[PDB]
Amino acid sequence: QEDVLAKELEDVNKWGLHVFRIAELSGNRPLTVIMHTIFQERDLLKTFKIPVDTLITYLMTLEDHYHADVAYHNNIHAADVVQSTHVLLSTPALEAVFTDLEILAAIFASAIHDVDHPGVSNQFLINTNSELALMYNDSSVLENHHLAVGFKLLQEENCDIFQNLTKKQRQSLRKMVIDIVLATDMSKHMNLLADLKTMVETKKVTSSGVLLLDNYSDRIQVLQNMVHCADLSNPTKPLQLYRQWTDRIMEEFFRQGDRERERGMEISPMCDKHNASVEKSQVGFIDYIVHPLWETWADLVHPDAQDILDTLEDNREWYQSTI
Amino acid sequence: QEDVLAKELEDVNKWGLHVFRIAELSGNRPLTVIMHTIFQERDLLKTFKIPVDTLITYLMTLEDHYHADVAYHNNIHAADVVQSTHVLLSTPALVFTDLEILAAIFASAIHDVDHPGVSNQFLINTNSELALMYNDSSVLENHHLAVGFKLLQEENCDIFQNLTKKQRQSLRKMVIDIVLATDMSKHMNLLADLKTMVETKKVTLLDNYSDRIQVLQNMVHCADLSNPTKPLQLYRQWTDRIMEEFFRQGDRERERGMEISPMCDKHNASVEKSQVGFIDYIVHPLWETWADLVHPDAQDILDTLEDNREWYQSTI
Ligand SMILES: CC(C)=CCc1c(O)ccc(-c2coc3cc(O)cc(O)c3c2=O)c1O
Ligand SMILES: CC(C)=CCc1c(O)ccc(-c2coc3cc(O)cc(O)c3c2=O)c1O
Ligand SMILES: [Mg+2]
Ligand SMILES: [Mg+2]
Ligand SMILES: [Zn+2]
Ligand SMILES: [Zn+2]
Repeated sequence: QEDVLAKELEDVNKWGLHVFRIAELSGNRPLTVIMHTIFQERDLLKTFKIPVDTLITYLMTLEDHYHADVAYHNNIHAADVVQSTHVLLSTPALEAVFTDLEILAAIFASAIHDVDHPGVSNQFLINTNSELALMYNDSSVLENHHLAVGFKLLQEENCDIFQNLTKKQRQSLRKMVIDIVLATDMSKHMNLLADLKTMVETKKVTSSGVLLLDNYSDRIQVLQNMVHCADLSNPTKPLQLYRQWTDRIMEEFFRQGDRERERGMEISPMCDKHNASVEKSQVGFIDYIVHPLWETWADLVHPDAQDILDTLEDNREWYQSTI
Repeated sequence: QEDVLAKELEDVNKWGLHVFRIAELSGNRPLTVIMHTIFQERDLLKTFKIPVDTLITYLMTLEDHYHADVAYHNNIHAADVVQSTHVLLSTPALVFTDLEILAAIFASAIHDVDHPGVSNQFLINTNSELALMYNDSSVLENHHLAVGFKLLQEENCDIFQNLTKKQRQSLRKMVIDIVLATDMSKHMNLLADLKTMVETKKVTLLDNYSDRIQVLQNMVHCADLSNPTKPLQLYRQWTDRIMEEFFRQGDRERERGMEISPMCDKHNASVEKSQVGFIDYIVHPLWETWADLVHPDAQDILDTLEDNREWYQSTI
């Protein structure tokens, strides 16, 4: 079983990794084994003098703080977003663009970006007067919480994977991670996409053909959109993965809708199991959210993402054909 | 003693209220007695159907969560910002609904609650629990909001129990928008927007919520930075208090080997030069813009600010 797991982890650089199989083969430790594999692939333990036992202890603790009883926003989603960000970071149009610290920030942000997610939306937490929404003044409630947990767990015994970074490196990494995870708030999607469109329309490339990013605002904006694309990448994956992600998010959404209905609240979009069209919802999700984002990402890195975009468009056509 | 306190509160509508005397005469309850007076002066208990006992219970609880061992950011500052906002809201030239007035006054009352007497940058650079919770972003102001709202859930403390569901949602949003705007790192952006509004000012007039909340943000920020515009005897007491708080923070930064924050190094301080710099660079640019917005209602306030700057300069 460990032999089979190792073989599957050889696909870590590939879009369409069998992430559900890795979750089973690893004993429900996909985030740990995929993060460890990616850290070895990018030589990050050596570069940042991360002790391997510290990395594993932190990863196992972080993975524990994802909820195993939440169908979608769990450790498998986290591992998937990590691995997708890892592939997006390797795209030819970004070669040598980001520093090792920025690469570390983007992967770490992906790993923590949904930790301790309760399986209900920001708006649900706000409208139910939740302790989380009270703590965070109704503002990026979940995302502030994911950050606070992800950073707090570094203080647990033998968990500070950043123990050998300089103070300035720790300070910079912390700021970048915060900027990245806060941008995964779905209420920010339209503004993030608008700014990404502006960057594509005005983009510049070096003599070597890679994206020219010469200030923090532009660099962090690319990393924000990269992780947001990774978070919204399920419809760009091979259909058998996409359908499993859709089954999971619909379970989570329907359970939220059941709580909304019981409370006499308006039921959130896609959360009403008695008035649901999952197929129509997917076509609309792709048409209005996912394809506008991924088409713009594909333009930024053209032609690197053409196959991802082709898969997204095929999946849209497939779902449309079931209507 | 309880008879002198009543006469002091008769000037609740005046710039330069004797808030330190009121703090003393009320047994260190200036926030509770001044908020009550202002709510009674504005028949807010009747307009929003607030039980008097519920108001007093909340107010005492809120006042209790200001720290008595913090020389500046305590319940006297809270009472003073409340009362200053109350006066600025009565500016003839101002147009806000009664829910907007309520949000501005409530926001003023809670805007520094549970302040530990150190700055956001201090909390960030020391890896505090507060900065860990709030991801280094408006750390104090997010905390003040969360405490102020949480206290409404204590027994007999929900002063908004008789607002409609929509009113509570609207009030909550405005209070958050206002208190977050009191973060001093946002001063330049806030002032830039106040200037833009002044250049486009229409009067008989703020038609969109964006403009109105910006005025309320700048109004409470003005009230928060109103000490140098008060009568000199008041301003000097506020200066003595914040210098004590700053110097205690700078002692902690020195001991930790951190860079000492501006005005916090007691061994290289010039309180007087700091006051002229504070007025020239922060307070007077802000108040000159506010006075342009409300022309000419703020003339006496700006006059006092300019007199106080002249006096501090003469002490150098
Ligand atoms: C308001 C609105 C229309 C949507 C905003 C919104 C959220 O706030 C949160 C999560 C999603 C989402 C995420 O991952 C999916 C994966 C699938 O495989 C299928 C899916 O449908 C989805 C989703 O919907 C979402 O779309
Ligand atoms: C420079 C800047 C943009 C912000 C720095 C900054 C803070 O962060 C926080 C509080 C103050 C401040 C407040 O109330 C005062 C009252 C006085 O009577 C005398 C005073 O000196 C001050 C102050 O200094 C401040 O200036
Ligand atoms: Mg999320
Ligand atoms: Mg404050
Ligand atoms: Zn996510
Ligand atoms: Zn204040």
